[PDB]
Amino acid sequence: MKLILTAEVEHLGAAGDTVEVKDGYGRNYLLPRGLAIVASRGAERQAEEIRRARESKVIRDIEHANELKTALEGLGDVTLSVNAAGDTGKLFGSVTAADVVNAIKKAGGPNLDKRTVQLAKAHIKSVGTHPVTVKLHTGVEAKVSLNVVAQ
Amino acid sequence: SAHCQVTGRGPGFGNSVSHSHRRTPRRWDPNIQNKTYYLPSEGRRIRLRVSAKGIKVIDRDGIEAVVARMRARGEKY
RNA sequence: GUGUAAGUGCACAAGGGAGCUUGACUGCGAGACGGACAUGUCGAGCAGGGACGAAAGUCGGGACUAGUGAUCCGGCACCUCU
RNA sequence: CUACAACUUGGUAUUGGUGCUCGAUACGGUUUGUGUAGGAUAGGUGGGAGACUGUGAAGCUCACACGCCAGUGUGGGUGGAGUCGUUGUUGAAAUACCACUCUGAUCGUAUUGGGCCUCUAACCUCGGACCGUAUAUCCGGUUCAGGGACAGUGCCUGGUGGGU
RNA sequence: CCGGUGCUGGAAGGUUAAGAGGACCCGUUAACUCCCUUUGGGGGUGAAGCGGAGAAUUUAAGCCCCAGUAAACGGCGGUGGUA
RNA sequence: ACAGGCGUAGUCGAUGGACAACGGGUUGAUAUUCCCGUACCCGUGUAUGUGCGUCCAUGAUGAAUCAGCGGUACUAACCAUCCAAAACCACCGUGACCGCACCUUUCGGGGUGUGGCGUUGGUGGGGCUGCAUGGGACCUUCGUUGGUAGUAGUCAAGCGAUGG
RNA sequence: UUUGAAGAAUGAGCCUGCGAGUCAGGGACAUGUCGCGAGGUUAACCCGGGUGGGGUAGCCGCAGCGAAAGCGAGUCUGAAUAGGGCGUAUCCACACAAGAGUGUGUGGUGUAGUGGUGUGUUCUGGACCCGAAGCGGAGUGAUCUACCCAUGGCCAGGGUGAAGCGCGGGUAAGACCGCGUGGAGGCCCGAACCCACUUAGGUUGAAGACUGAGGGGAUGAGCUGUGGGUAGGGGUGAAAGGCCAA
RNA sequence: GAGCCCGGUACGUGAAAACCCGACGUCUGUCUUGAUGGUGUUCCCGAGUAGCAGCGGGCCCGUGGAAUCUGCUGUGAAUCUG
RNA sequence: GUCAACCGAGCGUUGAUCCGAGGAUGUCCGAAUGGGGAAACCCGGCACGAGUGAUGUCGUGUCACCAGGCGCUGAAUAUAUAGGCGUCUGGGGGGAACGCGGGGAAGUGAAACAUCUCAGUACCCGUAGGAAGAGAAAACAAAAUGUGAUUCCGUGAGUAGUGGCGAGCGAAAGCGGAGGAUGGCUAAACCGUAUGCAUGUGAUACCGGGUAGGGGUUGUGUGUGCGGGGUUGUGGGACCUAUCUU
Repeated sequence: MKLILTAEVEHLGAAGDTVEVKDGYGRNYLLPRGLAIVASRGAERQAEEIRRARESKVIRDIEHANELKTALEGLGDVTLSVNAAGDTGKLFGSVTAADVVNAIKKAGGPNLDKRTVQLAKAHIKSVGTHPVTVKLHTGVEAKVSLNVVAQ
Repeated sequence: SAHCQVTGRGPGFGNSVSHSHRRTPRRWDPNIQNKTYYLPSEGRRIRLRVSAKGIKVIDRDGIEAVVARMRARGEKY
């Protein structure tokens, strides 16, 4: 399995490397963790490796970082870009978690995980202003104040 | 069997042998297994009945692709 | 006595002995026997190329009859067939 | 007699990581070429007129060892300019520098493999707990704990086989 | 009574499938060197490649082999002479 | 392979469990079934009245605090223990090692007891730094009570499980 | 049908009716007949109210020998015209050679097959007709009988008198002994009931496996009822190769 | 035993409604913003597939020298000098 | 109506009886479908309506199962999912043969028999249709300057061949014919697109050059769904780039 590493591993090398390894290793251990990527294309593999490396470096957190993000979760109003019909007051399409987290990227700063976003508690597809909360800690969770771009 | 799911590599029915024949089949099964996988899209673990061949197909083709191809066939996965 | 059972024959020797020696060949074969059929048996004579012999002539295994097994399927050498 | 079920053996896909040990393959410096003339195991071989030394050498005792035990090269260290130039003998010349590199024994580097001690992430759990579930010794899902690349299944293969 | 057959155990050996290997050869031919009448036909070497049947070697169980086992199937003899 | 095989929820299934009627008379034929008489078990209406509690509120409970007495006790830090960081003195068969007289083929190699730094090495005790332990408290504080705050709320006609 | 049957070898009660060499197919071979004649004939199909017209793709003949290349009234083998094999419709007339059996070269006479149909035999198909035991596939069946499950019921009557318990003797205490109670038992005699040992009868039966008189068990490894389950190379079997709808 | 009795035939007639054929006009698209040819090189021409090996089926073909077509496993390529 | 008469009572020129096409009603079982069930018979729910002094009763409807679409929720558990609730459309079974894909015997013949044959037949399964399936060359052929989708019929051919070279099986090419549509539609390179998982030259790039505001038609990636372009064999096509430019 020709794949491009993302992190450092025993007897393979370091991040960014290119290795031909055993198929099952790459099948079961690395590739389903987001720790590697198939080598199918030059620029496709290059871009994926670069972006995945940046995101893996930037995704980390600790318990105390959660205790601090529990305070920093009361950010300013992070707005969301929308294409919908304002005719009746219903939205065409549901809006991603990437969109919310990239809005936080370009307004507040923290580039969080789409996973922990309680978007279900947002209940998008009703035109208004949805609240939000996120599994920051085991026990501690803080809240964000939000608004929507009228369509 | 429960039948394959990604390709449709069903059985077959052989027959005779060497050392004088005797006429007599022996199904040539396919090699299905019970490997599981993970759908990052919908956040879920799926178990399938897939041959090693089909695993090959997956790892050089994706899983989303495969479930869409199976949705076509409307297998009750 | 005849290599080996028995018979028919062998002294005119097919018995015994000595010298050369490879016909213990190739290509054929008139006419005949015996014959359910397939098998089986002899066969003069012609040609090349030889043996022996001075020559005539004899030699296509053994004095004769037994000593072995069809067809199919494969194997080896040679062919100016495909 | 021939064959089949069932059982069983091994190879292979599922099916991987590190460590050790035992093989041969190739990139690599290496041990090592007893024919008399005679320092004489004369590495055969193509340029070929100095020979590497001094970015520290003879003869050397000793760390070493083979051994065709006459002999062979190797290193702490003195030594501080020593054997040597066709040394001359020859099919053939140095064993001077340089080198395509073979009959060799050793050993680094990619490997190709196996066996053994293990980790877990595939896989298995009629082990537990919770949920779907109000009822469910079913089934599924999450999780804990455990086993573990073994087992199970598929394909090829050898064997026993009146069980049929 | 452990020889015969079977069961259990243990491999120092011998035979031992598949698979991994792929030496050496045989087909084909890019390219040459002679033969000949001439309007190139017939001979030899014949690179790599593609193919053919392929050995050497490494190969487990089993079998042969070594012991145990009969409230396991099973088996248990004769002649002669002397008071 | 497909046909189909099993099977949980559940649903059917008495040969059993629970559940309210006995005697006499009658026709040409039925009879605990109709008739005569006396009884019983479900439900359902109308009305009668004895006690009824919701509204009134009649009695009877808790929340839980600001906090006071003494005490788990990040704990600033305290009462007793050893071992070994660097380690202190005494001594003992010392890798190379500096080296009394002699065995020893007549000698280049095979050594010994005392002798000296080193102390790859060995035993003993004492100023000893790191160590955690049980005991008593201080911060946090958890245990015992005065106001309170059984005040606003709360239980009290009934039927009451498809649950125990 | 038998060497041989009036045959005491088989078959037939009698009548009436029914009941066994057939058809397909350009099939094969042989032979009659008809058309054509070195030629013969079409198939599918198209057109046709009909049985008729067309349709040249094909087949059979017209030259064979040889494994084959290949050659050709010759060819194959072989070194060979040197013999032979096969073939050259057959006869006829003249020659030359031998009478080892006749051959060889000329001349003329000139070659007859094919398509319909009929008959006989024949090939493939059930192939003159009737007749098995038994093989395979898919299903039906445990209401009889074999066994198991779930739930109820039945076993008159009379005897024997285990364990235990009590009293008494005995004991140092026991063990032990006697009297009583208790009333167990794959216990006993005997009806119902379940079986079926002997024997007689029946034996074109009352009966497609019974009756009469006797007999075994008869509180248990019981008999039975209602409902249910196991199904064919499979079930079930206190096991006989027994039972699974006479 | 019927041409001339009857029923009916040869022949010609007949459908308010439903059904089927086409026929139309609706309705629907669809090319119209276009084409013929030129010219030198990069890119594409249907991937777990075709191919090869191991067991097998069926093809005139019974594993045979055995193509083409294929089923299960295992391995596994290129895009037109393919 | 009739076997099938008898009796009684009636209707009909105002057009009956009779025939044809469409409608209505259409008890109960049956795929059977509210639940259940020994088939045609037992019990119910919900909305409405009729009815009783109230209950009982009665009538009209509707309630199964799965597959898909849409809608609400997203349990363990965070994303979120399986699942749950509502609505909408389908399927469900029967059939005489005919078809396609799959499975798949045996008696028979071989004078035995296993390979073979009987036969890939019978039978079984899954799905159809009025017909099915196949079908446009990764084909045949042999140097002929050929053919040109497929299928079904005739012949080739009982041949070449295959085969315990035994029984027996057995083509195709080619040729003549029926019918003709020598038929069409897509993917990919390449653009324009909505996007969706990612990131940030955070800039000399997103476009027709150029005169240029911005300061990103997101800057660059990558698959997804839509739209263009493209459908070939003597190769074509998309980029490119001239020419006439209906």
